[PDB]
This record gives sequence, C-alpha cells and structure tokens, in this order.
Amino acid sequence: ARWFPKTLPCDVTLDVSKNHVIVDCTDKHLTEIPGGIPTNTTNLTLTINHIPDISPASFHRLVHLVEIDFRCNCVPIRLGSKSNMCPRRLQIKPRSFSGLTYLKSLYLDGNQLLEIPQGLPPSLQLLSLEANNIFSIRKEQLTELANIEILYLGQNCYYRNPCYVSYSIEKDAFLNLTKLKVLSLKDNNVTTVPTVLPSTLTELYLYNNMIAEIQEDDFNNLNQLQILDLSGNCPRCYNAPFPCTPCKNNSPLQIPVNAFDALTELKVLRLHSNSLQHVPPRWFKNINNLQELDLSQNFLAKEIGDAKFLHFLPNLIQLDLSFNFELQVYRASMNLSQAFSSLKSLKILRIRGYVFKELKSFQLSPLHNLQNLEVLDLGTNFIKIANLSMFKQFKRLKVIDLSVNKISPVLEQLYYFRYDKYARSCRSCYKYGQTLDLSKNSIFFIKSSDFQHLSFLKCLNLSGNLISQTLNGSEFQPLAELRYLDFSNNRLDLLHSTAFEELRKLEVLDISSNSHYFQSEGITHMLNFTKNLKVLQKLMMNDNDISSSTSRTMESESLRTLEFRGNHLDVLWRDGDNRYLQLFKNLLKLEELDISKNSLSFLPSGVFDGMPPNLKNLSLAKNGLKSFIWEKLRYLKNLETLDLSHNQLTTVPERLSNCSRSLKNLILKNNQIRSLTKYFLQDAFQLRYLDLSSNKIQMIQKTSFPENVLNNLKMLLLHHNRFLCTCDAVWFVWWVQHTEVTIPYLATDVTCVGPGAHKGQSVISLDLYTCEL
Amino acid sequence: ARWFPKTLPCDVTLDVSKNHVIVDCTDKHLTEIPGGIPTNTTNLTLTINHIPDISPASFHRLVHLVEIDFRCNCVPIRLGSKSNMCPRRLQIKPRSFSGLTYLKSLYLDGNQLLEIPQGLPPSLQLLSLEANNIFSIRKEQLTELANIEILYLGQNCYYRNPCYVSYSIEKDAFLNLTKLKVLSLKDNNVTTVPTVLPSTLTELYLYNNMIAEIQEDDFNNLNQLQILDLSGNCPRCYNAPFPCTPCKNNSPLQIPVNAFDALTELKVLRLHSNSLQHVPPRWFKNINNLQELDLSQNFLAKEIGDAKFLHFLPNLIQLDLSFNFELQVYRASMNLSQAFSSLKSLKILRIRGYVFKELKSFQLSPLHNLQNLEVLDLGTNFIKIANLSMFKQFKRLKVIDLSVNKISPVLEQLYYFRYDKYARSCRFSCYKYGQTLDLSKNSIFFIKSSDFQHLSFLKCLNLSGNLISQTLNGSEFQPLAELRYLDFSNNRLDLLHSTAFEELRKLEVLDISSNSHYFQSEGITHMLNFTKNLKVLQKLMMNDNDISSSTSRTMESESLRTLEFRGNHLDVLWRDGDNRYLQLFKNLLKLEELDISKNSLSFLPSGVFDGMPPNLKNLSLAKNGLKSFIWEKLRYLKNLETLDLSHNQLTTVPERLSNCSRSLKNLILKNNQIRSLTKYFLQDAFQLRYLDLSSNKIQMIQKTSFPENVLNNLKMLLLHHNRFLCTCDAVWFVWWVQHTEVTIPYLATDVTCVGPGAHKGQSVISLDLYTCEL
RNA sequence: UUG
RNA sequence: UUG
Ligand SMILES: *[C@@H]1O[C@H](CO)[C@@H](O[C@@H]2O[C@H](CO)[C@@H](O)[C@H](O)[C@H]2NC(C)=O)[C@H](O)[C@H]1NC(C)=O
Ligand SMILES: *[C@@H]1O[C@H](CO)[C@@H](O[C@@H]2O[C@H](CO)[C@@H](O)[C@H](O)[C@H]2NC(C)=O)[C@H](O)[C@H]1NC(C)=O
Ligand SMILES: *[C@@H]1O[C@H](CO)[C@@H](O[C@@H]2O[C@H](CO)[C@@H](O)[C@H](O)[C@H]2NC(C)=O)[C@H](O)[C@H]1NC(C)=O
Ligand SMILES: *[C@@H]1O[C@H](CO)[C@@H](O[C@@H]2O[C@H](CO)[C@@H](O)[C@H](O)[C@H]2NC(C)=O)[C@H](O)[C@H]1NC(C)=O
Ligand SMILES: CCCCc1nc2c(N)nc3ccccc3c2n1Cc1ccc(CN)cc1
Ligand SMILES: CCCCc1nc2c(N)nc3ccccc3c2n1Cc1ccc(CN)cc1
Ligand SMILES: *[C@@H]1O[C@H](CO)[C@@H](O)[C@H](O)[C@H]1NC(C)=O
Ligand SMILES: *[C@@H]1O[C@H](CO)[C@@H](O)[C@H](O)[C@H]1NC(C)=O
Ligand SMILES: *[C@@H]1O[C@H](CO)[C@@H](O)[C@H](O)[C@H]1NC(C)=O
Ligand SMILES: *[C@@H]1O[C@H](CO)[C@@H](O)[C@H](O)[C@H]1NC(C)=O
Ligand SMILES: *[C@@H]1O[C@H](CO)[C@@H](O)[C@H](O)[C@H]1NC(C)=O
Ligand SMILES: *[C@@H]1O[C@H](CO)[C@@H](O)[C@H](O)[C@H]1NC(C)=O
Ligand SMILES: *[C@@H]1O[C@H](CO)[C@@H](O)[C@H](O)[C@H]1NC(C)=O
Ligand SMILES: *[C@@H]1O[C@H](CO)[C@@H](O)[C@H](O)[C@H]1NC(C)=O
Ligand SMILES: *[C@@H]1O[C@H](CO)[C@@H](O)[C@H](O)[C@H]1NC(C)=O
Ligand SMILES: *[C@@H]1O[C@H](CO)[C@@H](O)[C@H](O)[C@H]1NC(C)=O
Ligand SMILES: *[C@@H]1O[C@H](CO)[C@@H](O)[C@H](O)[C@H]1NC(C)=O
Repeated sequence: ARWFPKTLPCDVTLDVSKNHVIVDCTDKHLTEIPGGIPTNTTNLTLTINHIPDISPASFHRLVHLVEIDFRCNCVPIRLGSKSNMCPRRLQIKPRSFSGLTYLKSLYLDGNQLLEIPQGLPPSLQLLSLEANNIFSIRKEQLTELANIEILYLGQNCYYRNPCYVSYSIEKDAFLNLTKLKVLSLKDNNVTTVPTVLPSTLTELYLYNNMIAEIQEDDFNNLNQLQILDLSGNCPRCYNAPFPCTPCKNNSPLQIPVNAFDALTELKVLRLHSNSLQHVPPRWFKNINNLQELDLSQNFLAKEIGDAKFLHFLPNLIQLDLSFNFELQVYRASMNLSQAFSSLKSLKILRIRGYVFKELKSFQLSPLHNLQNLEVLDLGTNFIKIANLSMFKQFKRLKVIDLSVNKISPVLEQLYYFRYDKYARSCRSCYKYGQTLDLSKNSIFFIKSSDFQHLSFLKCLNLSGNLISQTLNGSEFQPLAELRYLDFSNNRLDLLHSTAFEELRKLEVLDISSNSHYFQSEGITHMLNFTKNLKVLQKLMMNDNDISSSTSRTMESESLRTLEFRGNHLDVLWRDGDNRYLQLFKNLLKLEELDISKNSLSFLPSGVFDGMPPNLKNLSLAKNGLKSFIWEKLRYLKNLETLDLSHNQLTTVPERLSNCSRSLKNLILKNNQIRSLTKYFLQDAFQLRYLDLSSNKIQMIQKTSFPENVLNNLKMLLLHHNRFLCTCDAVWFVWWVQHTEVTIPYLATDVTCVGPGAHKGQSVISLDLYTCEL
Repeated sequence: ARWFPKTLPCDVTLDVSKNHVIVDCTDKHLTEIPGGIPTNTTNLTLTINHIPDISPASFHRLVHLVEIDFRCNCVPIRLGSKSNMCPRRLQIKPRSFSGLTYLKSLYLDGNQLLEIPQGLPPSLQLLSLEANNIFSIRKEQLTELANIEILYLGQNCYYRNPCYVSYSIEKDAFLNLTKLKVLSLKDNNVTTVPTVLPSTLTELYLYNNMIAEIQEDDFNNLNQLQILDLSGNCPRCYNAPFPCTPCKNNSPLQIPVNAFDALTELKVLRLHSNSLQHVPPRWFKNINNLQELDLSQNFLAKEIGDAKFLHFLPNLIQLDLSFNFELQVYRASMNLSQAFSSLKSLKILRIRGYVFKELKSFQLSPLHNLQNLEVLDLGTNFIKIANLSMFKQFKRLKVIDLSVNKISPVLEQLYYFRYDKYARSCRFSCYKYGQTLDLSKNSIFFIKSSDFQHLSFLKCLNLSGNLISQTLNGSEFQPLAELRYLDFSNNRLDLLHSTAFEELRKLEVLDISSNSHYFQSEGITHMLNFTKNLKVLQKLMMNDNDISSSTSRTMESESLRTLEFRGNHLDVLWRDGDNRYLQLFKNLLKLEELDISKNSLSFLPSGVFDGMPPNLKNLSLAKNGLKSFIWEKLRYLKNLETLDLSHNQLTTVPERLSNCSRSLKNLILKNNQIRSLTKYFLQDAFQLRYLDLSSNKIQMIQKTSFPENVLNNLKMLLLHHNRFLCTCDAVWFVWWVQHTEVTIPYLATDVTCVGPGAHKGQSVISLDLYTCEL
C-alpha cells in the first residue's frame, strides 16, 4: 500500500493547514542526527538522545525549520541517568544556526552548555537554556537576541546542578532586548534583581534564588508586568524535602512598601516561602488588577487574624495562605480577620497548614458573603472537631476540602513542599457538583445526624478513614441528592444487604480497599446490596480480597460498570463449586467488567454463560491464566474489548471469527504465545485493535494475518517478540515495511533475534534481496 | 573430580545408616520412568509426572524397593491442572508389583484408578489410594492386603471428584485385615459405618460423608481405637465455602448414648460440623483417657452454658467449641457453665464464633483455677467491650487470643470453614517471648496507659491491624514493664514525638510496618530518631511505610541489630544532590542486618556505603530497579558477608570481586540482566561461599572467571535459567558442570542450552561435545 | 533524562 | 497437580 517504506526512526506528521512538517525523534537512542529528515521539515524534536555535537552539516538542507527542540542530549550529571551518564558536554560548532532563516524557537536545555550559543538567527523569538552551566550573563552575549520574546535561563545553578558561585548578570544586560516578554532566572543562585529590565516584560520569574532584598526601583519601569514570582528567596525551611538555606538572622525577603507601585498591570504575585511575618497593605496601593496571590510557606499565622492588606484586593480570584503555622504551636481555633469579607471576587481560598484543633461555624463568618467562593481548602490542619453542618452556609461552593485532618466524633501530592513545582521535564468527583472532601481523617463511626443540613451534597469523599461499621441504610439519611460516594480505604462490613440504600440518587459508589472484614473466615457478606440502588451506574469494589459471599447473585437494573479487581474469584469459582457461576448474570445492563487480578489461572466452564447479556469490555488481565477455551466467547454476544494482557497463554484460537463475531479489541500483550494458528484472523472483519506485543512469536504468515483484516486495524502491536528474519519471513517483513497500519515502536523494538547476521536488527530496515536471487 | 557424571533427572541420596538409597523424581515432566535408576534403590518417588502406565518393566531391576511414591500421574480433572489435563487414567499391567518382595509402602493416589490394584506383594504395610475413582469396596479385592496396617481410600467420591452414587462397602470387607491399624474413608459419600471392622484399628477417619446415624454397636469391638473422626456428617452449612448439603429437618448426626462404650483407649474424638444440639454426658461414661475433643461448627450455644459432660473429662487437653453461635443472634455476653472448672488437665480452650458483645471478668471465672491452661482463644466473636485487666488472673497462660473482634474504647487463616483441613497434597510470631495478648484486627483507635493496668506480666502485645491513629509520646504503654515484643503494624502511627515507645524499657522487637498513612502527606513532622531511647531494642521493622521524608537526619541506637526498611522511598531521601540523609543509619552502631529492598533505588548516590554503620554484614538492595552499581564502593563495608542484589537490572559484575570486598561470603545476583562474566570475576575470592547467578542472560562462562580453588569452597552455585550457548567454545563449561562436586540445583530441570539449533532445549548435563575433539 |  |  506504500511504494517507499519509511525508514527514518522518527514519527513524521503533516499539518498541511499550517504547512507544518513535524518530525519527532524523541527518545530513539540516536547518536547522530538521522539522515533523510524531510527537507520541508518545520518542527524537529531530538530530545533525549546522545547526539554529541551540532554543526553546519546538522541542519544544512533543513532551511524551513521554525522550531528546533534539541534538549537533554547531555543532561548534567545529578539530573540525568546514572546508568548512562553523558561523558562530554554538547559541542555546537560555529554556523550551526545562522542559516536557519525561519527559526523561531530553539530549545537547548540540559546539554551542559557553558555559554550562550552565538550565531543565532535574527528571527528567533524563544530561546531556552535551562539546566545548563551558564551562570554569567553578559550584555555582549545577548546582542544577537534582539528580537527575542521568551528567554529561559533557569536551573543553571542550584543544588541539583551546582555552579559553586553567585549568578552574575551585567548591568542593563537585558535592557536592549526591546521585545523581551518572559524572563525566567529561577533556581539560579541569583543575588539581586537584575536592572534595568526592559519595560516590555510581561512575566518575570526570579524564584528560588539568593535575593535577600528588593530595591524600591527594581521594578520601576515594568508597567506591563502581569506575573512576578519572587518565591523562595529567604525560604521557610522547616521540613523542606530539598536542601534549604534560610536568610541569616531569621530575616524575611525585604520588600520596600512602594516596590510594586509601577506594576499596574500585575495579575499574579507569588511570594511563596519568603519567610514573611507581615504583609503591609501599602504594597497593594496601586495594584487593583491583582487576581492570584500566593503567600504560602511564610510566617503569617498572626497576620491571618489581622490582614488589613486584604482591603486593597477587591479583584482577587485566588488566595493561598497555606503552611504559615508557628513552629511547635497547636492553636485552639482559626482566627480569620474580618478583612477577608472584602474579597468580593474571591473564588479560591486555601489555608492548609494553619494547624488548629477545633473548627467552629463562626470562625468562617468573614466568608459568608463572598458570593463567588468556589473552593475552601482547610486540609492538613490536624483539626480534631468540626460540626459538618456549618457548611450549610456554603452551599454555593464547589469543593469544601478538609482532607488530611484528625476529624472524628486537584493539587499534586507534593505541592506546597516541592522545590520547583513548575519545573519542566525532558520530554475525581468534582464534576458531579458540590463536594465535601473528608478523605484521610479519623472518622470511626458515622450516624445520620453527622450529615445534618447537608442535603445539597453531590459528592462525599470518606476515603481513608477508620469506618469499621455495618451500614444498614440509616447512616446517610440527609444526603438525599448525593451522586458520588467514595468509601474506599475503610473497613466496611457488608453484613446488611440494605447498606447505602438511603443514598437514593447514588450513581457511583467506591467501596474499594475495604478488605478487612473479607479476609477473616466465617463472616457474612451480602454482595446483593446493589438491588436497592436504582440509579447506580458504577460500582468499584477493587482490592477487597473477596473470597466468599453469603448471597450467590448480585442484582442491578442500572449498573453499567463493575470493577472487581484484586479479589478471589478463583476461590469463589473453585472447580466443582457451581454456586457462584452467575454472580454477575443479573447485572442486566452491565457493560464493563474488570476481573483482573483474581488469580484466575483457569476459568471454569460456566463462567462465560454466567456473564450478563450486554457485556462489552471484559478484563481478565493479570490472572496467571494458563489456558483459555476461546470457543466459550460465543456466549459473550456483545463483547467488544477483551483484555487478556499479562497472563500465561501459549496459543490463540484456530479461528477468531468462529469465537466472536463482535470482538473489536483483542489485547494479548505479555503472554507466552510462540506461534499463531494457521488461519487465526481469517474473516474477522470488524476486528480493529490487536495487541500481540511482549510475546515469543517467531513467525507470522499471510494465512494467519490476511490483509483484508489487517487493513481495517486502527493499530497492531507486535513489539518485543522473537522474530526470525529468514527467507520464510519474507511476506511479514515486506508487509511491515509497506503497510499503512499503525505499528508502534518500529524504530525501537520490532527486531530480529536471528539468524545471527540479523540479530538485533530492525525489521523495518531489513533487506531480504538474497531470498529472490 | 567425578569419573561418571550423574545424568538421571532425579535427586539421589544415600542414608547409609538406614541402608536407604533415595531417588526423588518429583515434578520432572517425565513421560516414562527414567532409565538408569540405581539398582539398590529403596525409596523411589515419581509424584507429579505424566507416566501413563506401569508394567513389569517399570521396577524390573529394583528388587530392594521398600517404598514407591507414584502419586498424581493422572489427577482427576477438577483436582488437576487445567492446562495439562490427564487424558487417560493410569494403566497398571499385571504383576507390576508382585516381584517387589520388600515393598512396605505404596502410594497410588491421584491416578484416576477405577479399582483396587491387584497383585500386591504380602510385605505391604501401607497402601494409599486417595483421589482416585474407587467407590465400591469388596472383600475379594482386599484379600491380597493380609498384612496391611495403613489404608487410605478417601477423596474418591466428593464434590471435587464425584462418583454420582453412594459409596459401597461389603459387609465385613475389612474384618480379615487382622493387622489394619489406620482406616481412612473420608470425603467418600459413605452412608453407614462399615461393619464389622477389625479390633486392631487405632485410627478411624469417617469424616465428610453422608452418615446420618451411628448404630449403637458400630464401634463395639474397637477397644484399641485412639482417634475417631466422624466430622462433617450432617454438616452445619452456614457460610460454608464449599457446596454443603445438610441432613433434612436440621437433624444432627444421631449417636446413641452408648455408642462409645467400647472405646476405652480413645484419645481424640472429632465431632466437627455434625449439627449437634446436645452433648450427652452418657457419651463419655467409659472414656476417661480422652485428650482432644473438637466440637466446633455445631449448634451448641445453649449447651456451652450447661455442658454437664465436662464433668466426665478430667484428662482433656484440648477443647474446641468454636462456631456454635445461633444464626442471627448477637448475645450480650458469654455464658460458660461452671462445669468448665472440672477440666483439670485442660491446656487449650478455643471458643471462636460464639458471637457476643461484652466480655466481663466473671464470665471467665469457671477457668480461674484451671492450672494447666496455656491457650485461651476467643477470636472472631465480635466482642465490642472488654476490660483487658481481667487477664491479670491469667498470667500462667502462654497465649490470650482476642484476634478479629470489635474491641474499642498458630492456626491457618482458613481453618474452621475449610472442607478437609488434613487433605494431603500431591507434592508431599512472638509466642516464644512469653505471655502473649493478641489484640490484632480489632477496632482500637486510641490507647492510654490505664487500658493495660495490671498486665505488667505481658511479654508480647499484638496490636496489629487496629485503627490507632495517634501520636505516641511515651505515656500510652506505661504498665507494660516486661514487654519484649510489640507488633504495632497496620496502624496509623504518627511519629511526631521521638519519645514514642520509650516507656517500653525491656522492648527487644518493635514492628511498626505498614503505618504509612501519616508518611504519605507532605510537610508532616516525622521523628525517626525515636530509637535512641530503646536501650535493649534488637530488631526494628518499619517496612511499607512509604517513608520519603524525615525531620531527623540520623537514627541512633547502641543496641539495634536488625532494621527492616523495605517498601519506603530512600530514592527520595537520597535524591542526587541532597546529602542530608546519607548517614541515616550510620549511628546504628551495632547494626548487622539491613533490608532496604523495594526502595526504588535505581542508582545509589555516592556516600551511601560510607554512611552505613560499621558492623553491617547482611545488606539487601533487592527489587530496586538498580541499573548500575559501583562495585568498588563495597570496600567501605568492611564486615559485609551477604549482599542481596536479586531482582534488579544489573548488566555487569565486577572485574575482580576480591578487589571489592575481602569479607563477602554470599553474593545473590539472581534475576538481573547479566549477559557475561568478567574475565577474572572470582579470581582469589577466597571468602566466597555462595553465589547465585540464576535467572540472568549469561551465554558463556570461561575457566578464568571461575577458578577452581574458589569453586571448591562454594557451598552452592546457582546457574539455572540463563541463556547458555552450547557450541565448541563452551567445552570447558559443559565439561566442568558435568564433572563437578559443587552443588548446583536444577541441573535436570533448568540448566539448558538455548542453542545452537541442534541443541536447543537440551540439558547441558546430558550434552555430548565429542565432535569438538575429532 | 530539568520532579 | 488430592488443600
Ligand atoms: C511547531 O513549532 C512551532 C514554532 O515554534 C510552534 O508554534 C508556536 O506555538 C506557540 C504556542 O503559543 C506560539 O506562541 C508561537 O508563536 C508559535 N509559532 C509559530 C511560528 O506559529 C508549534 O506549536 C509547534 N507544533 C508542534 C506540533 O511541534
Ligand atoms: C551559590 O553561591 C554561593 C556563593 O555565595 C556558593 O557558596 C560558595 O561555595 C564555595 C564552594 O562550595 C565555598 O568555598 C565558598 O565559601 C561559598 N561561598 C559562600 C559565600 O558561601 C554556593 O555553593 C552556590 N550554590 C550553588 C548550588 O551553586
Ligand atoms: C523410605 O521408605 C520407608 C518405608 O516406606 C519409610 O519408612 C516409614 O517412615 C515413616 C515416617 O518416617 C514411619 O512412621 C514408618 O514406620 C516407616 N515405615 C516402614 C514400613 O518402615 C521412610 O520414612 C522413607 N524415607 C524416605 C527418606 O523417603
Ligand atoms: C453421593 O450420592 C448421592 C446419592 O447416593 C448422589 O446423588 C444422586 O445423584 C444423581 C446423579 O447426579 C441424581 O440423579 C440423583 O437424584 C441423586 N440421588 C440422591 C438421593 O440425591 C450424589 O451425586 C453423590 N455425590 C457425589 C459427590 O458423588
Ligand atoms: C503542618 C504541621 C507540621 C508539624 C506537625 N507535625 C505534626 C504531626 N505529625 N502530628 C500532629 C498531631 C497533632 C497535632 C499536630 C501535629 C503536627 N504538627 C504541628 C505541631 C507539631 C508539634 C506541636 C507541639 N505540640 C504542635 C503542632
Ligand atoms: C460468625 C458470624 C457469622 C454471621 C455474622 N456475620 C457478621 C458480620 N459481618 N458483622 C457482624 C457485626 C456485628 C455482630 C455480628 C456480625 C456478624 N455475624 C453474626 C451475626 C449476624 C447478624 C446478626 C443480626 N444482627 C447477629 C449476629
Ligand atoms: C451541629 O450543628 C447543627 C446546626 O448546624 C445542630 O443542629 C447540631 O445539633 C450540632 N451538633 C453538635 C453535636 O453540636
Ligand atoms: C477521594 O480522596 C482521595 C484522596 O485521599 C483521592 O485519591 C480520591 O480520588 C478522591 N475521590 C474522588 C472521587 O475524587
Ligand atoms: C440501623 O442501624 C441504626 C444505627 O444503629 C439504627 O438507628 C436503626 O434502627 C437501624 N435500622 C433498621 C431498619 O434496623
Ligand atoms: C440478599 O440475599 C440473601 C440470600 O442469602 C437474602 O437473605 C437477602 O434477603 C437478600 N437481600 C436483598 C436486598 O436482595
Ligand atoms: C447459662 O445458660 C444455662 C443453659 O442455657 C442456664 O442453665 C444458666 O442459668 C445460664 N446462666 C447465666 C448466668 O446466664
Ligand atoms: C478495669 O478493671 C480493673 C480491675 O481489674 C479496674 O482497675 C479498672 O478500673 C477497670 N476499668 C474500667 C474502665 O472499667
Ligand atoms: C500479630 O497478629 C497479626 C494479625 O493476625 C499476625 O499477622 C502477626 O504475625 C502477629 N504478630 C506476631 C509477632 O505474632
Ligand atoms: C503525653 O500525652 C498524654 C496523652 O495525651 C498525656 O497524658 C501526657 O501529659 C503527655 N506527656 C508529655 C510528657 O507530653
Ligand atoms: C531527634 O532529632 C531532632 C532534630 O530534628 C531533635 O529535635 C530531637 O530532639 C531529637 N530527639 C532525640 C531523642 O534524639
Ligand atoms: C540475610 O538477611 C536476610 C533477611 O534480610 C535473611 O533472609 C538471610 O537468611 C540472611 N543471610 C545470612 C547469611 O545471614
Ligand atoms: C585492589 O587491587 C589493586 C591492584 O592489585 C591494589 O593496589 C589495591 O590495594 C586493591 N584494593 C583492595 C581494596 O583490595
């Protein structure tokens, strides 16, 4: 179907609308720029390779390159792989870029460069040099960058990539860059705000440096500035998970009261981890546009109960005061100044790490009339006592976050404590409505009154509490509109089949990782509790170690998805015991069933007949299946996806069309298949996806793989097999080289293991002409 | 060093004292009895193979055979592998055994036999026919067994191996087996006690059958009987995890009051799952020797509060009354009859599954003066309330088990609900510290010192798997002055205070594994230097805590010898560039054993080995995804004896292991990616004793890598499951493997050529390389 | 392989 | 692969 096989080890893509030819060679173990890159190439990406140098030969004929991404071909030692350390810094020979007349973006990050590469074309808008060893900026080296708009220089001098001196920037180095909009000098051992900066700046990133003081006029001309990040100068170092040096004398980052006067356009101000003890209202006298203010990780515990500066912030959307607690202090309660009530525009308020024992309704009163308040985050506060009914006054919020507290009767898991949460790399129930997140607390017992006045709730997260209780349907009575209950990581005791039946609008129920009572013999479990839940769509009961059930069927008219992974259906379906072979049969509208990780080394006859009639996607992954009667797939008349990955199957069916006329997606990766049957895919016409990767296949012949089926395949995975590239393989090699069908990893892992001559050689590159002499 | 390589695929052992030549061919994928079995073979085992028949050729030369274990060469379908189903039942041709004049033991279990094999020699003492399809016993077929003493016929007709009829035994079938001592007819669809049985019986196993009634004279002559098991006739089927049919009308197994009158020798009586509602004292009128009585899984809840029969059992050692609760009943308390006080010899009392809300001191008063009482088991009772101080009257006990209850302010996990807990297979803890109070798997969320008032005698406390989500500050355990072992695993400990546990001043072992909760949230203070206070602490387990951060930078101990730190994130604590935690273990001065496997250590930052404490001898870095390893750094570990690097991603071994560690004795490199050894790998490694190179990708081994003065010290050398290339370049290695005394497991099974073509799949032990010397 |  |  192709006249000329593509042999280039890079994905090539055409976006003809913007006349972009995109050539992506990311992570192809390349030691040279491959020959044959299309001459019309616009975007060329060579990240994560081991190309030791650039030269005029590199892009010689690539004259229409608008973007070169050449990052991480020599990552600095501590940042890169220790099993493949780069031996010598990337070498850029003169004239490597002067010919690239159309070049708009050049990425050279993580190449251990010692200096700003010169000879760059005047068309260049974006230059990126992060994670090199460039720690002295001189005006002379920047003249070439007249038209530059975006310049990334950070991570060139910090604990993970040290330069062992202070960063140096010459007076007015950036001033004649008259179009420069974004300047990032983060994570760099900088000691003062460089001046003067061009007044065209929109974004200035100076965080994680050694700037001890702000001069009044450091930001005098920056009347177009919209984002300023000064975080991590004089860091608060308590429990820092990276090496952290505080400013001497317990000093804060000193900012004169008028320092921001010119920043009339400022939208985002980040002062995280500057050891601040006070927030002078004078800072904000001439910024009324401010929308986002990060004051997390300072020492503003007292200031939170005063906070006059808030009166100057009527347009603020986001306010973060997390982790301002005083060391060794466990406050009784939360003192929020009344000044908070003047935050007319506030949608998002975050005060984790305030650290206090009792949350009481009136302490939140300053928030009562903030009409736009969508998120209230009081997590990681070690709150012991909170009458949940106080949130009757917060029905308008989208998320009330009390996660990780000690209550009893989405941000990344490392977020407030990571060094650079915006660092670049070399390469949930909120949607249901009002969410009360109580996850990771100490709730041991629940009763209906605990949820008094909270009938508006759509999602309740009780995951990771200590609830060890037989629910009989009486515990959630107020939660009349609840659509989503996360009850995972508790110790539910399904003694009563009336559990959860009061949650009459419940659509999704997670009772995963409630294995405690299931792992002790002789205890009653009612798995038919689903019959009462008339609108239940999705039920998760993963990792419960279920090996026994008092009831023999689960029943639902509504349930479409059942996750039953990590249980012991091998015990329930012990050969000879027929009692549970229709456990799922009366889930009449069930479409998706996950019974991976159930130790099902075989499937007793009757399991398939016992499946409910509308099953579409069935996972049997990770079972150690050593055999499989493919013919029994005939019972699964609506089966579209069959996941058999990570098992021990050695054969495929003689005729897949004779096993299922509906099957579209067959995942057989990570098995032990050594050969295909003679007529495997014969007449399997709307088969569309076939994963045979990570098996031990040596040969594939045309009878097993007729082209009338292969041409309909959205994707066909064959990588990591044991292909023998002898003359018997002539059809398969020819087809792989000329096919339109998508086959991932042809450049990297579709390989001959022999015969000797061809060992380790890619099938895409293989020349079998000697077979036709 | 051997003139004749051993090529037989079976382990051979000589026990010269007992004149035994033991040949074990268990699980060798054999389709025929291997040739070359020693002619002096006494014990021959061929279990788990697929030898389709036996014939006079089978044991032709093996005339001194005392034991043949030929089990599971054709296991019944539901019992066997579903990937390798046996196609046809084992065929035994005539006179296959009649020549084995010394044959004392014959096992033919799991072969789908239809009949009792004939022609057996009269020397036979033990015949085993479990898991076949023999379900009709006729006196004629038993004449050959004149001298038989032990006869196993069970598991021939039950749900996993059905015969679809009742078991049949001809009247007096066994009577003329005048030496018969043990008779097992369990799991067989038997409907009556076969009679008459020979009076020589010592053990009678009739459990899991369909016997609804015992005739009064069923055991009339069994005056030597010591063990009688009638369990599982009229079973109690509630929550049974196997198919279970009760006797109609909820009837119990009916036993006449005089049924046991002849059993004056009875030591063990098992009436488990017989749906009993009463235990008539008349049963035990002439059994005064009884030591073990299992009455679990009946309906004896009422009877436990009356239990007059206990007055007839002064010699009883074990009494099991577990799982007698009435269905749907949650009693307020445990009513134990005063009759319990007459169990003067009782060592072990088990009453799980009574099901009651409140345990109070006086309810155990019938037990107070049982002087020999060692074990009191009240687990799986859903007890909600118990003043632990009541056990101050029980300091003589060895184990007090309140496991799996709901208390708040060693048996197999499947045991009482298992079908046949003594079922044979085809192939074949802190109690030692002193008084143990097991509170594991309860609902304890908060502990305070007074909870343990009056229990200073305790040596071990098991709090595993509670809900304790508390900052221990040294005040919670104050009465436990003699505690040697605290299992605090699977809780939510909050190590805010470095004074946690410091009140346990005699503590030798502390398990705080799987307390990951507070370690999983950023910015929380964790004091790992809490160890300084524990002056006699030997062993610390803190596995699977997900530790990725620590406020303190060193742990300190003068006493700690073993630290388990597996399943944490030392990769994060030792991030390249961060030096603060590189001496985390350095001041554990007496530490000899460190497990830091499963810590995602894909590389080791420089400074880790220098930072190890000076006496470390046993170090595990297993299961880290280690992709590289500077072997030279082992030089810092001057007392290292065992290095476990299994299940990693290493591709090379050091050029000279002796130049890396002068102390290393045990080097575990199994399950890595090693493709070749260095030229002089083991040169002068005089302290090497154990070397596991199995499950790698080695193609070739040359003599320079494996000097013979090092190999001769090796207690063991593992090489199986590599990718050995059996060309003429491999002549040294093939010759050496064939002629070496060194122990190398799996030469018959998994030391194999992958090529060249001709030799693919062949064992190197069997490989003939003469063409390389023409 | 810029966490 | 007798649980
Ligand atoms: C291909 O490269 C071009 C050139 O850098 C990328 O286009 C730029 O995208 C950013 C995104 O906002 C714009 O600000 C620039 O102005 C764009 N430049 C041009 C010339 O249009 C494009 O995103 C890249 N695409 C791919 C798939 O790599
Ligand atoms: C950041 O710059 C400081 C200089 O202010 C570096 O500190 C010097 O480091 C050298 C070598 O380690 C010492 O000999 C000097 O005494 C240090 N000077 C001072 C004033 O401390 C520091 O190492 C740099 N940090 C990084 C990560 O590059
Ligand atoms: C070898 O076979 C003999 C005979 O079958 C075994 O001897 C029996 O051992 C059991 C258990 O150890 C004793 O209780 C019996 O009294 C012995 N029976 C006879 C008839 O002597 C012996 O154990 C076997 N040894 C090995 C290593 O397989
Ligand atoms: C145990 O024996 C009973 C009866 O002795 C068998 O039950 C009969 O089974 C046949 C075939 O399945 C049925 O048609 C009869 O109705 C049953 N009879 C009675 C009285 O129940 C039973 O199959 C046997 N069990 C096993 C495991 O072999
Ligand atoms: C964001 C807080 C980091 C420090 C910290 N860690 C913990 C912890 N692991 N457990 C606690 C348990 C209860 C109260 C406070 C803390 C606490 N705290 C706060 C705290 C620590 C110590 C003290 C002195 N009692 C008061 C408050
Ligand atoms: C060995 C016990 C098997 C049956 C069982 N299962 C459970 C269970 N999952 N949770 C309980 C929780 C409290 C009390 C009893 C049970 C119980 N029980 C006993 C029981 C169940 C139900 C009732 C009536 N509420 C009384 C007693
Ligand atoms: C909690 O507050 C609600 C009103 O918001 C009140 O009805 C209820 O009684 C309170 N409960 C407790 C224990 O204070
Ligand atoms: C509930 O909270 C936990 C955090 O502990 C989170 O992992 C989970 O995704 C949440 N559930 C939903 C439905 O968002
Ligand atoms: C369910 O249990 C709750 C809590 O103990 C109790 O208030 C209620 O009476 C019970 N409901 C039913 C229907 O048994
Ligand atoms: C669940 O099934 C059990 C069968 O053991 C029965 O006792 C109970 O009534 C059933 N309940 C529901 C809600 O289906
Ligand atoms: C205990 O139960 C027995 C038998 O049911 C009865 O005779 C006795 O009076 C009961 N005693 C107590 C204290 O409950
Ligand atoms: C528990 O019993 C002991 C007597 O052994 C007594 O000292 C203590 O007060 C009791 N505690 C409670 C809570 O009943
Ligand atoms: C404590 O009990 C747990 C839970 O039953 C058990 O796994 C553990 O091995 C016990 N610990 C000791 C030291 O015996
Ligand atoms: C430790 O905590 C316990 C329980 O909260 C308390 O009784 C005691 O005063 C505390 N002791 C110290 C030394 O902090
Ligand atoms: C443990 O180390 C911390 C240092 O962060 C110190 O504050 C504390 O007092 C130490 N405690 C002990 C018992 O060494
Ligand atoms: C080394 O320690 C491991 C546990 O970490 C133990 O299993 C092994 O037997 C020990 N080896 C020696 C030789 O002491
Ligand atoms: C390693 O070998 C070299 C050369 O034999 C020797 O100089 C050096 O001292 C040795 N080091 C150790 C630790 O044995």
